Amino acid sequence: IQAHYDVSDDFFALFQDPTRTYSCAYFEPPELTLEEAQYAKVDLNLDKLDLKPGMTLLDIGCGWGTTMRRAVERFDVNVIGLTLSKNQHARCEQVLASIDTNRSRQVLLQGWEDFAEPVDRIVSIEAFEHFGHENYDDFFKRCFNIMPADGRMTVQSSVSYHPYEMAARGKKLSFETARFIKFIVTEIFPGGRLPSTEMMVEHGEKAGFTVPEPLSLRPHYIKTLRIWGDTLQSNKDKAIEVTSEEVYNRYMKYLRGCEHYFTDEMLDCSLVTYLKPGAAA
Ligand SMILES: O=Cc1ccc2cccc(O)c2n1
Ligand SMILES: [Cl-]
Ligand SMILES: [Cl-]
Ligand SMILES: [Cl-]
Repeated sequence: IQAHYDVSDDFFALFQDPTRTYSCAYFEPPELTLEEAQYAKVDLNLDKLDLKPGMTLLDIGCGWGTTMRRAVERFDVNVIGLTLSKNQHARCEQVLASIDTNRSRQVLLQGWEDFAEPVDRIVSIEAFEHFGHENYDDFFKRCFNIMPADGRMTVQSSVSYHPYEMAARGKKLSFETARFIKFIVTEIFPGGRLPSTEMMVEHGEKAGFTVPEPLSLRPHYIKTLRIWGDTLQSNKDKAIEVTSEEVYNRYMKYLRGCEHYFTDEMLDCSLVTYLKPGAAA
């Protein structure tokens, strides 16, 4: 049933930047191109992890390998990537083999559940919404236990508010936003579940992590979703013939919809840092 919502990588290519990054860009400075801003977002994440030469970085949901490659090139670190996409696995192996380094580069076709190797630092960019509510305790325990005393993790995730907080903005918008979230979790990311920032923070604390004030990327996702929407819209004919009018309509609704609800502050995007007790000052 969810398989009906499986879409070819070719489609995403028609609205994403050349890196094919499927997550919030970081427009600092404001007038970066989408491509440059996707690199700036990778740097935002990596710059919080206190990476030193010879450390191993684990990337949970390593995508097309852009984060891992930047990490090797900027920080001279070993990398391990986890992905569930064969196509992403293939791309990543070739991206990493392409790098002129002596550092260990490994990509694994598996989830974090199956990963139990010591690593120094963890990065996870918009993979966490594709886990499940009941999995969050196990995820933070795993991350805590596989890292040394000075371990750090960043998790970037799209975020909803608890029904109670949404009701604070009036019942009309709340029920309306609840149904749009349902649509995303059914047809865009089937079986997904949007966490709250509060959940991301408190599950981290329960596992023993120090969690500073999460960074909001709301304004950067608005700009990202606007460019994605405009780009998909300009490639409508091309997009339709690669999939269907059904799929184009679905994704235009997704992109225009998120832009709207991010603007109305019924959705957020959180970059949460998790510091182990022995993390550097
Ligand atoms: O060969 C096709 C292909 C597949 C994945 C990609 C990811 C990022 C950039 C690219 O050009 C890609 N090209
Ligand atoms: Cl899909
Ligand atoms: Cl994709
Ligand atoms: Cl464990």
